[PDB]
Amino acid sequence: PPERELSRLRRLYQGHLQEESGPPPESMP
Amino acid sequence: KAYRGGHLTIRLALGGCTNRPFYRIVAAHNKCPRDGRFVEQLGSYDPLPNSHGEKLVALNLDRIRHWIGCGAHLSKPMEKLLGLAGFFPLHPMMITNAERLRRKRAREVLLASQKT
Amino acid sequence: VRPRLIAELARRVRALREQLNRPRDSQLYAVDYETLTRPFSGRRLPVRAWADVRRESRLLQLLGRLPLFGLGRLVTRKSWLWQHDEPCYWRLTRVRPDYTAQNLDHGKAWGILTFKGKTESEAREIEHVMYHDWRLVPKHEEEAFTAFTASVPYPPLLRAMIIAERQKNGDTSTEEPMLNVQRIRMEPWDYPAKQEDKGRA
Amino acid sequence: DSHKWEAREKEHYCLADLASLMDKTFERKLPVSSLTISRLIDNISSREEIDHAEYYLYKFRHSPNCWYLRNWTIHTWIRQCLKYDAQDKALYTLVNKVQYGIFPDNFTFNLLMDSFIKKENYKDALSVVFEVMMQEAFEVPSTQLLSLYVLFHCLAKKTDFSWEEERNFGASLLLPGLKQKNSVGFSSQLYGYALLGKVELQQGLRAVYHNMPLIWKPGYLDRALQVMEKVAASEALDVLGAVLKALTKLVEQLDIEETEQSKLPQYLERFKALHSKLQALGLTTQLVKEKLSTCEAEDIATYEQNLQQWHLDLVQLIQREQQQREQA
Repeated sequence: PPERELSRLRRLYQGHLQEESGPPPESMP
Repeated sequence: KAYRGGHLTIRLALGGCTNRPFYRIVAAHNKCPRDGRFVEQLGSYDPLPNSHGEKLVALNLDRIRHWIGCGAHLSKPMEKLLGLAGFFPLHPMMITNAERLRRKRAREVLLASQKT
Repeated sequence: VRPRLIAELARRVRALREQLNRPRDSQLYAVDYETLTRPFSGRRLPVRAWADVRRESRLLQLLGRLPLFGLGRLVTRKSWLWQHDEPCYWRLTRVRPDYTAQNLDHGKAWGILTFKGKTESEAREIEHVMYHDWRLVPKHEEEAFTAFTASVPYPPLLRAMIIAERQKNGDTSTEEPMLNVQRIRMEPWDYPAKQEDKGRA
Repeated sequence: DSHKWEAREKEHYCLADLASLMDKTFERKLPVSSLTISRLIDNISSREEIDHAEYYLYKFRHSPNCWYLRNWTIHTWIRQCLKYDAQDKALYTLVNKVQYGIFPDNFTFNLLMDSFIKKENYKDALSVVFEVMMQEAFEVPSTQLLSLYVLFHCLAKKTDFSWEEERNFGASLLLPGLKQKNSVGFSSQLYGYALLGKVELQQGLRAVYHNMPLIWKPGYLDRALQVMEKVAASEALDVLGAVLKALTKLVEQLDIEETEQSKLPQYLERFKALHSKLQALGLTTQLVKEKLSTCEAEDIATYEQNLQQWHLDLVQLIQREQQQREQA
């Protein structure tokens, strides 16, 4: 997403948040 | 039976013995139980891998275009199943847990890295 | 046939007691601000909506201090600020405020919706009238606050039917069948719905 | 501005014949008409009858007709308290503002504002100043009238002014900040935009929109740091506070737009490199004694026009009330 809406959810849940990564990878062995 | 504001749902049903699941999709009322009576019968879904490993599904997709054609609500696991085949597009929660396990295998590529 | 002389007369006496000694909004839309429950119901509000009741303000406790109860004024929901910078709001045409309520709020009203700039006629009732997610637009800076400016392919097995029906019926027609979006409307989950489709418990 | 109404459409002259009908129709839990409320209000000749109307307008405010509190029913009450006291119990409707709920946003506000200062009234003209500040007004030359008066107690009371009455100070100038006539009508906004901005970083952004009609965008120094250029395309309070914030709870803003405590170096030099243009192009309490006779041609023409719109009202409603006694 564009980074302003990514922060828009961060405006809502400031007491309940986890951290994350960006893309999921391509494959896994 | 007269059900106050009932709609029609295409649900799964249990018909196997203990530790042997066997699903079977049915067109029924919303508030009749899982094992209970249906309106009309549709194909079976076999969740157990048979000899030489297949997980079998039957779908008479002529009458589900008569029943979802007549406005039937769906069940979430069958909602995934037509996306796992291609009658519907794939469900978002099947996409996420595909990416989640990938991201749960993307924490495996640092647990494999920090030992060797 | 054995007629139910009791179970017939027992139905109006519920219909004349859900009509006579019904409690109004004033005794079920107050909120304890110290335990976060409700009077007469006890059922606590979810922890996602705690600050909006506790720290913000309602609609008609903001609208309890205006001439003609805001005969044409503008009102905005708290969420509508944080989700859409586009101007989403109501107008007003009528109010039916409560009278038992000390420090007046909780009443009834209806008016004209404009969703992110898209206006609509056919004045209907406001949603979330008892809810505490409300802010007022002041008439200094009132004009620039309201300032506003295809088809999908088939999933593959249903795609596999139509191409086979073409090969059955006579034409090759390697045109891809394209079902539309342009009749199906996409109103969001934040769209407030009509009120008298709901009933007050 | 007294004897314009007081030929008063003569009627019955009793109270005990009517004080036992309104509560009798209140205890039967029936609604009360908007005509039978006025006929006690015109019968005021005492202060004992003033608290009679406080026991009645309270119960009619909390009536199923929460509307139909007509504007002349306020105004025919405005006559009686200006007649008797205009000191304490005349105000005591306007302070609660919801158990009686008048809101007479007209020339009717100014008739108890000019009759204030005829006793010079320094205390009780602090309140209605603040209580028409919250209500929607100021399409009237009374924009001059409150601005003439807020700078009578800006010159009088001199403190930090409160936790929240500092916010009551600036909020009474910007809604009368509608003055394209003069540069001090624009140099009045620079007063209020300043000390509304002083509560931005001590007390919070929510402090400007508690109950009072102000908006939620976090820039009010920058609503002052843009319009003084428009005056410069055509103020000693902002000099203290802009260095004062640079001297020594729910978060609702975003992580990309900066919390504006970190723009104070760009708050000094954006202002201090701009005031020289007033020195390059080209005190307050005397400027409001210029407008007192310049404008204020005393708009009584729509007042007496409203008196004829109200003579359209009370005789036609009484024409209804006569029908519901003969058809029965």
